[PDB]
Amino acid sequence: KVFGRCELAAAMKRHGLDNYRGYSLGNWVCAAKFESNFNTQATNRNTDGSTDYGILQINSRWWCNDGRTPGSRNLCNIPCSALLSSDITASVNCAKKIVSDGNGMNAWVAWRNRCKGTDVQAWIRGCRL
Ligand SMILES: [Cl-]
Ligand SMILES: [Cl-]
Ligand SMILES: [Cl-]
Ligand SMILES: [Cl-]
Ligand code: NA
Ligand SMILES: [Ru+3]
Ligand SMILES: [Ru+3]
Repeated sequence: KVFGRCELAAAMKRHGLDNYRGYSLGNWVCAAKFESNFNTQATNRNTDGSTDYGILQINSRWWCNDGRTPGSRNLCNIPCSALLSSDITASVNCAKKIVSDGNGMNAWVAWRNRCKGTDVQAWIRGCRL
């Protein structure tokens, strides 16, 4: 599923991401924009052989099981394919664990490079939230 911007903002809010760990909703929408272009089916291979999955590009090295990332963990206790669903529940629940890990949203390199320190409220501007 390719979400609309405001559609994704509303889903993320309903699932408790608004201000989770202090990160306003615009931060999460901005991260999703640059990680996946709002496409739940996005997958991308990393140089280390792991793969990133879903609207927040969650990495099989630590967070989900894809059966093909040697020596990895599955700290969200989910198959990576569950992160590709039209229903964002699994991605949100796993993102909550990731952002609590110590480095906040810096875990998402694209958030640090493209969202951090910008006017992230623009990503929810106009949305009926
Ligand atoms: Cl915001
Ligand atoms: Cl594996
Ligand atoms: Cl699995
Ligand atoms: Cl933080
Ligand atoms: Na894994
Ligand atoms: Ru839902
Ligand atoms: Ru850690």
